[PDB]
Amino acid sequence: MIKRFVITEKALRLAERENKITIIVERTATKKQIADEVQRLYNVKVEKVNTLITPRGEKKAYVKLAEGYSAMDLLTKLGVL
Amino acid sequence: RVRLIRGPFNRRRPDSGRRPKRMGVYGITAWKSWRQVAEERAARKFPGLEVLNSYWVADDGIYRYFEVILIDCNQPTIQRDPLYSGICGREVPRRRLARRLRERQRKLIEHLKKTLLPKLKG
Amino acid sequence: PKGVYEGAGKEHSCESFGVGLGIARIPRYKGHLWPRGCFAPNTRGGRRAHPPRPEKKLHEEINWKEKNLAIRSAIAATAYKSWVAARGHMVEKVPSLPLVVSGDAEKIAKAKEAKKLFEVLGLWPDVERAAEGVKIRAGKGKMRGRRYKEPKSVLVVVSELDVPLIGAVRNFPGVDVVPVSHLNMLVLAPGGVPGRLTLWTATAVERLKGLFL
Amino acid sequence: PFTASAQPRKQRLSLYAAPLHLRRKLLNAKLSPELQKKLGVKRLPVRRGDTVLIMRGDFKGVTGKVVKVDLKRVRIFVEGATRTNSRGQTVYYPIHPSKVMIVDVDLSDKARQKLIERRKR
Amino acid sequence: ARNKPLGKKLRLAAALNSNRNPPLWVIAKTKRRVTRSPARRHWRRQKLKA
Amino acid sequence: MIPKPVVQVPRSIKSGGVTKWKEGRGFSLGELKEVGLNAEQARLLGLPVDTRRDSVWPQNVEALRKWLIEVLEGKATPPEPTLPKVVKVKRKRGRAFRGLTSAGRRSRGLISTRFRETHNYKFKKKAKERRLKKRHEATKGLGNVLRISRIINES
RNA sequence: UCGUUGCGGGUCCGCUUACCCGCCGCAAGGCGGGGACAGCGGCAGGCGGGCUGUUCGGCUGGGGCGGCACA
RNA sequence: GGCAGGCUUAGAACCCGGGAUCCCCGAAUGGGGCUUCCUGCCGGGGCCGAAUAGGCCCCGGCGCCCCGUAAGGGGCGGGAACGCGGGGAAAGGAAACAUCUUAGUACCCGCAGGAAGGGAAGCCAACAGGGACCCCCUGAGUAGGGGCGACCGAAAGGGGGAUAGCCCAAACCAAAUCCUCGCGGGACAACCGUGGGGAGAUGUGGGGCUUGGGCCCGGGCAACCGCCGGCGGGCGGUAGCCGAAGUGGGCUGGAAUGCCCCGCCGUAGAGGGUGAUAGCCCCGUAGGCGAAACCGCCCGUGGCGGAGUCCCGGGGUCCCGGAGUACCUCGGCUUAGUUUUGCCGGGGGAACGCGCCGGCCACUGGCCGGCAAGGCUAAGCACGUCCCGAGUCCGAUAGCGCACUAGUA
Ligand SMILES: [Mg+2]
Ligand SMILES: [Mg+2]
Ligand SMILES: [Mg+2]
Ligand SMILES: [Mg+2]
Ligand SMILES: [Mg+2]
Ligand SMILES: [Mg+2]
Ligand SMILES: [Mg+2]
Ligand SMILES: [Mg+2]
Ligand SMILES: [Mg+2]
Ligand SMILES: [Mg+2]
Ligand SMILES: [Mg+2]
Ligand SMILES: [Mg+2]
Ligand SMILES: [Mg+2]
Ligand SMILES: [Mg+2]
Ligand SMILES: [Mg+2]
Ligand SMILES: [Mg+2]
Ligand SMILES: [Mg+2]
Ligand SMILES: [Mg+2]
Ligand SMILES: [Mg+2]
Ligand SMILES: [Mg+2]
Ligand SMILES: [Mg+2]
Ligand SMILES: [Mg+2]
Ligand SMILES: [Mg+2]
Ligand SMILES: [Mg+2]
Ligand SMILES: [Mg+2]
Ligand SMILES: [Mg+2]
Ligand SMILES: [Mg+2]
Repeated sequence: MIKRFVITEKALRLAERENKITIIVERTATKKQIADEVQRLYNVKVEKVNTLITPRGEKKAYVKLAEGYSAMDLLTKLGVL
Repeated sequence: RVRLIRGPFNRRRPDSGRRPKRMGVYGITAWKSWRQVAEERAARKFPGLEVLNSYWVADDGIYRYFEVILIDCNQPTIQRDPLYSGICGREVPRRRLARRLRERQRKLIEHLKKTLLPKLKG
Repeated sequence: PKGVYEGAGKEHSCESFGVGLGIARIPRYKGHLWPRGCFAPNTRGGRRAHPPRPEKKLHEEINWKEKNLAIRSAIAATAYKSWVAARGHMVEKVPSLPLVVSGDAEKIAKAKEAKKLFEVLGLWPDVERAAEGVKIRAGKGKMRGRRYKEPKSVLVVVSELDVPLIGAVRNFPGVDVVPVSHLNMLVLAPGGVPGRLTLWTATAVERLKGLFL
Repeated sequence: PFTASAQPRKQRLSLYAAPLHLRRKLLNAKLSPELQKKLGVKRLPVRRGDTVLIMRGDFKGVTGKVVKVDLKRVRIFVEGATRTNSRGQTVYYPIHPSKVMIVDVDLSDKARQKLIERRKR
Repeated sequence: ARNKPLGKKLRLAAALNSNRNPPLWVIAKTKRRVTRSPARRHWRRQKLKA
Repeated sequence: MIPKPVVQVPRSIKSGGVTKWKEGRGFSLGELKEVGLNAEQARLLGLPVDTRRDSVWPQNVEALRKWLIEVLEGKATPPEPTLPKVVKVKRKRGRAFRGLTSAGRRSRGLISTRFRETHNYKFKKKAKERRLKKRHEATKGLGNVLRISRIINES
């Protein structure tokens, strides 16, 4: 369901400051599906999911993780950093 | 059973320019009959069935009544009927007819060699 | 039969806008391309005024007796040295016209053997003339499949179809081979001019006595 | 499979739009007489690793190893038929396969022997 | 518009994605033959009928 | 060679007594009875059989006897039988809508008159002639042009 | 005017089931009124610029009015 | 025709055959749809959650009208043109214009097939005979219709393409019948045995189809009529394979296929390419060979069912033989159809084979020809999205609007 990660300046600042990961997912994915997918694939706990649809027609999700897991650490682990 | 209204068909008075021969209303009828109209209406009501025939039953002051016979060509009881096969389709492999006709012709020549050649030659 | 598209130049949405606009009253485009001329033969993209029609009669019919009389005349023209030379054949080396060979020549089934027969009978110079006179014709025929214009050299007449001599000689440049019953003006007078260098077989000459008469 | 029509437009259309498995047939080149006596075949498709002799052009008489074959252009790069660009780099002249003669055969491919036996039959 | 339906937004996104001239490497690949794109447009000049 | 039946062209009053012969549809039942076959046997042998015809022609009888003698003596191969070798019946869709039921046939006039004389046939025939520019439809007013020209040139 | 149009009694009176009108009812059917009239279809006559198609000639001291020099 | 990085000799690319995947809308079919997106109920599953609550998400089912006892099945939309039924103009012409024509056309509504429609004598003829039908040539611009003006306009007959004939109902018998499913057998079939269910006396089935039949009697098989498409073989199509003879000497030339000289093949000198014009350099051509798979056609063989239904002979004078039909009248459209074409609507309305229908106004008599008002039918004929071939066709303002990231901007 996850297409890719957003590694822009805003996404990196959000990861370092708010424990949020930014992902590009399927346009039909809901917040429930995104949270379950993040938890299953990466074995972290998701605090909340904010979602938007970009002007280029893609769904971007800001996934805020629970307070025991590091978004920056997870990004380094997957090596997309 | 189909009930419909009798009389000539609902000819429309033209609302645009016409020569005088083309402006009449009364007495102008359709080239279809009410029997064919009833057949088409019953066919519309029973989609996929085929109309076989129809017959007049009665008239009143306003209505005419017909009975339309329709057949389901997908029914096995209808497919093999000798009359209904003309509507529902029928195929015979050419090998069957050709083989049987050839065998009949061969036997007929063999019989006629005995039973007709002396009478023909004499 | 040749023609154009029946609706060519005529399927645009156009109309004449009358006078008063300061412009000529030919039909013009209706839409965004408005002042552009349309549909007239003098307009770019307009219809061709008098194009070729596929119903046009291209065949010139001829009476059967007239056609057979012309065929007899052309056959008589082959027997003269003057007519063949005037047509443009090399007949200096030919022993005699009308040129007739024995009926055994019809059994030759190889191009090399047939070429030897032509060489010994004096027709090989005319075949050489055809082979060296093949040329690339000028004009647009090259794009349509008429790149090569080849001369005519020798017409071979055999008695019947399917003789091996036909397949033996049919690959020579400018050489036509037909059975005697298939004689026609296209092989007897190429270019519409009489007198063709013809090699008759003896059996074909016998068979000719009951044809085209 | 290449048109049998006698029209030049259909002939050229077939040649230009022939797929790759048909364009392989345009790489056929005459073998040398010694190779003909050795293999029993008169033509073979030119393959990288073959040695060919250039029979026409500026590089006529030059023998070299075929370094590259392009099926799309139907061209071959032959070692020795080269030149230098303005920057000094060496570039190959694209040679049509019909202008070379095969003098060495690269027979390390098992399929090539099957093609050879088919043509010798 | 401030308030959009998703279908109209997606069609606008498709137009935004397609609106771009051909890449320079494509120009070099085609030897300056492919220079323009039919999907190139300006927002003020050519209007989508979305 | 399978013989072909010979019948008389009908002698019309216009002809004035000139009679000729033509190829008939098939051999008559009387002609076949003269040689000892019925319609089924003849059709099995491949002869064309016309059960409708009443005439009996001696030339037909002699040709039948000769060919049947060759067939029975094995010096001739009869053709395939003159009976239906295929049965292809298509499923009919929308017969009422296309006017193929009895009411549609009556309205199209096939119950009373011939198909060639029905009005829809006339419409289609004249439409095809005008489209192709056939025999008389290649020129409009051909009869009137002929009439005026005949008057002018035969005055 | 033909048909729808039926049932009785002596061209006339009556009846209701036809048919029509309204009420209740999902429907089934019930209530009331009219009634073989009306309405409806065909045919026929009258009124009919409501609507459709057309015609409103020629000569001419320019056209028009006039005249007929239009036979 | 770029820059990289890869795939591939463990056999890629490419071509042909067979499969997998196949978003949303679309007949679109759970319901909506002012945004190709949104949303409901039921069943199962997952997730958040303390929870079995509650909530959210995924998957499947849920259109209308019908047939069928049910299971289950059918129609819907599309396709360049062609086909069938229906509704149906005007412009223009007639040197004005209305009847007329244009034209049953343009166009519209509905319905099919690879063709459609038509087709098997209540025929045509004229006392001599043809013999279902369609399409082609002719009859012929003839008969005829018509402000008898413009103009419209057959048919029989003849010559060809092609060839094909049958069934339903009834007479007579009266459930001997058909469909479905379970089990056993049976080429994976038909069918056979058996049991349950459905249809069926308001009639399944047998029989019958102008060389009329039913009914009664006698004789004979060359009986007749149907169902299945298994097994084998052949051929063709949807990729391909083989296929002759110079790259010889010199000249010009950047480069030869050109020029001079010399050889060769030819069943192959159709045509194209290659650094200029090539029979022999290459692809090809004449000619030949070829498919694991899919598809089509022909042949042989094979399995099964029926109430003798088949053929010949005699008897009969009893039975059956198609209705708002034939026909008459009024109005209308149409037709060459004219006191006489076909049909639709209103009104009236037969007979029965000892009868009925037709033979250019009606009736009478004679003579002749037939049996309407039920159904089917190959072949031979239309068309062009598409595939192949050809060309005294055009050659970038031409030719299709489009030789090109054209039905595009
Ligand atoms: Mg939001
Ligand atoms: Mg008018
Ligand atoms: Mg043009
Ligand atoms: Mg001319
Ligand atoms: Mg020039
Ligand atoms: Mg603006
Ligand atoms: Mg005409
Ligand atoms: Mg009244
Ligand atoms: Mg009234
Ligand atoms: Mg007025
Ligand atoms: Mg006047
Ligand atoms: Mg005046
Ligand atoms: Mg005056
Ligand atoms: Mg929906
Ligand atoms: Mg359809
Ligand atoms: Mg016109
Ligand atoms: Mg006029
Ligand atoms: Mg006018
Ligand atoms: Mg057909
Ligand atoms: Mg049909
Ligand atoms: Mg007409
Ligand atoms: Mg029965
Ligand atoms: Mg080869
Ligand atoms: Mg070669
Ligand atoms: Mg009858
Ligand atoms: Mg130019
Ligand atoms: Mg152009």
